[PDB]
Amino acid sequence: MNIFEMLRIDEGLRLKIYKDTEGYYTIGIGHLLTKSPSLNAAKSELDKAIGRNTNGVITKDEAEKLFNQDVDAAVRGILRNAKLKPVYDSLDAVRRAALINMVFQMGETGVAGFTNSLRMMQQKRWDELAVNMAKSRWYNQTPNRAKRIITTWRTGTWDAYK
Ligand SMILES: [Cl-]
Ligand SMILES: [Cl-]
Repeated sequence: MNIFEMLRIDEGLRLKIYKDTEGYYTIGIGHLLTKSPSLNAAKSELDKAIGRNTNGVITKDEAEKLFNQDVDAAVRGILRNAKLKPVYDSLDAVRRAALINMVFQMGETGVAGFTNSLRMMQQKRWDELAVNMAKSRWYNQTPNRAKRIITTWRTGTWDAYK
């Protein structure tokens, strides 16, 4: 298992524009197009992202290209973030994937805000962390995914994904 396989499981793959769990226009493997309410606006973002007139549909290869770019941006994002980098550097390989996943989903800014959690991550207080992370809108809105991530943090294995 690796970061790509892990996010592919969490996000799924869709070739037509769709609304995420928060109602925003998305496509491919969890690629957010826009927060805006307008489909046309979303179709314009999509064309711009892909570089052609898509008509709201892309190919698997295009979805994977967006995914590659997205994962790379998440990692680089983490590494450039003052609050995130030190956390990431302190972790083992599986947990680094968990952090990447979270950042992919909620953005650098969202994760960087789990202040108390970040501290526990660094102190490697796994059990405390799992409890603290569950007290969040994030966990209440997408509990199954959050449980998978939390177990990952708690155990340091890919068991939740197997
Ligand atoms: Cl893009
Ligand atoms: Cl869920």
